Amino acid sequence: EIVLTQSPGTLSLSPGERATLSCRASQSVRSGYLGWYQQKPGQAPRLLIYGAYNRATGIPDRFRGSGSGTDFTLTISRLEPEDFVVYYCQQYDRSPWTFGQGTKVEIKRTVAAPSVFIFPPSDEQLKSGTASVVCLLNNFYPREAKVQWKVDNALQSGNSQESVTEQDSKDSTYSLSSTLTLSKADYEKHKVYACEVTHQGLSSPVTKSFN
Amino acid sequence: QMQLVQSGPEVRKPGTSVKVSCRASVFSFDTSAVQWVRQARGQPLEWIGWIVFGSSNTDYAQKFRDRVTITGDMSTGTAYMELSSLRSEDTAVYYCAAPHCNRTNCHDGFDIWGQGTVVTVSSTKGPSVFPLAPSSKSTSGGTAALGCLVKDYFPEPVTVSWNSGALTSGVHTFPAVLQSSGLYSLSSVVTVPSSSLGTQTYICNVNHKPSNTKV
Amino acid sequence: TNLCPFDEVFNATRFASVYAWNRKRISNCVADYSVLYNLAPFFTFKCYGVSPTKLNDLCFTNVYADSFVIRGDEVRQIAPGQTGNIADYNYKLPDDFTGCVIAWNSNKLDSKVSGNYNYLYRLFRKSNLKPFERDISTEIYQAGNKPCNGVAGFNCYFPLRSYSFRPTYGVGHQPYRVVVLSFELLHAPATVCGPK
Repeated sequence: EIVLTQSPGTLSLSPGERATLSCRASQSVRSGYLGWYQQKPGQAPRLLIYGAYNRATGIPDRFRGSGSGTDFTLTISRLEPEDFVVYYCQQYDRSPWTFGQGTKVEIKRTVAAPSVFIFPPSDEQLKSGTASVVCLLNNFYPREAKVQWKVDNALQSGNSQESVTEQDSKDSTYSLSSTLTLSKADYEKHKVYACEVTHQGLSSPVTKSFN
Repeated sequence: QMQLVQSGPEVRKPGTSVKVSCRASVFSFDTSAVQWVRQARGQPLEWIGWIVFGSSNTDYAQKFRDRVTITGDMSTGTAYMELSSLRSEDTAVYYCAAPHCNRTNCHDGFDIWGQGTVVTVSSTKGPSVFPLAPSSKSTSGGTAALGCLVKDYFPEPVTVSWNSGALTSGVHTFPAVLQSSGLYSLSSVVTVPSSSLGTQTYICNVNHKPSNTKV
Repeated sequence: TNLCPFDEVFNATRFASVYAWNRKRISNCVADYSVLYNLAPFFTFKCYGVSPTKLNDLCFTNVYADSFVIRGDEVRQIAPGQTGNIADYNYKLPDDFTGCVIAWNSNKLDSKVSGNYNYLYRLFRKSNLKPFERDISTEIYQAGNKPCNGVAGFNCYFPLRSYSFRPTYGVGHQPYRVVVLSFELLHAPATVCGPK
């Protein structure tokens, strides 16, 4: 089956610029059965370009189609920010129809510094027979962080999960939360719980703990 | 507006039959077509699964065509999709797509889409709430933080508010994660100045529709 | 006395499809419509431009005969002024038609063990058929604005499908053989008369 490979994974720009994304193929496809789509996270995808040259009804006149044979590309005229979403390509020409990987577009800003706020377990949770340690990171632009817990200077891993939110509508930052799920069997023994924060913006690695 | 109505959500056991419908008005012209796509959380689209009303001809993918089947009906104009032998890797949203077509000529691309249908494969349970009292060591002066932790709930139509709904700013609700047992657990926080601490005393408000529980 | 040939027409071994119907011109014989062996499976009888009571007193020049096999719930489309798929893409009669339409059940011959696939009918076409026209083209149909290049795909389909005749079915899916007769009369030495 024909496979599609979109090269640009992420492409950060500024509002009022030009971006160019491509969606190539392995074999040769016919330039009459190619289609582009646009999808906002939490909605249903819609059609943007059909036939690789024609636009759909209602679509503004800033999405231009180009490319033929084996290489296709989509050009943006003027980034008036309402379209920082994921784009896909499809090839409905052969019998097995495939899609693409995905290209997300984000907004560029200055590198900020995250804030650390640690929280010890709750009394009602201990009375119920469970425990959890949360370390919150707020207001950081670079979506590439790493948190390594220090439980009595013993490198722990595995029993930890992280959830990240999307960009805001005011400054386009991120927030990261991380929980440390453990039972009371290991809570009455260990008491030192550090949250090592290592980020590109933070020159000195900040570390908070408690007892 | 020309749209495609779909079915509601449904939860099933690990191994059973499931049926999702897609009703529309353009499906009675002997030339209409409709495909089926699937998107998981984060993962991109999956497959084609198309069918032509009239000279009924199916064409499935490689991983499928052993447990999936697609049927058509021109009387009511409703398509169908069945998937048997369900495992715990099919929890995703299913979409319906079809082009605008007359009685003699169709379009040249997929224009109309649908809404989506959520399918989950697990057991059932009841929600719970736990406090996250503010720590006095994390305060740096006029900048504090606090929240509430939610654990042990199977369905996820969960909504969280603050100050009895009399608050809009400073809210950062994180999405939910799936634990090893099978129950979800999200978390939410609020950023209020430390000067307001010791002066503004409040709690958090949550809600779960299939259980009707609020704290 | 030199009867008209109607034995091989009504008692043939195998008929044809609806898009490739046959046409036989009967002439130089006496119209003796009393030896049809009553067409045992209760044949119907409907005439539009002629009367069944007194019709043997008219001498026609040429009489055409058409034969095909259609389904049960589509015999009502063989009539002047009828719309559908077998009345617009396969076979159509004019507005002023003189003749009769005959049809009887053939569920004991056009059916075999669990599936019989040897009868086709056209489903897609560009425009409607004019009266008395036969098309045997097996090209591809475009339903969009892009060329097909001779390969089935998204907006390019095939205009022929089967019928799936099976013994166990309803009274609206069994095959029915239809024979259409058309009478012709012009300034010629007409020789096709009745028993007289």
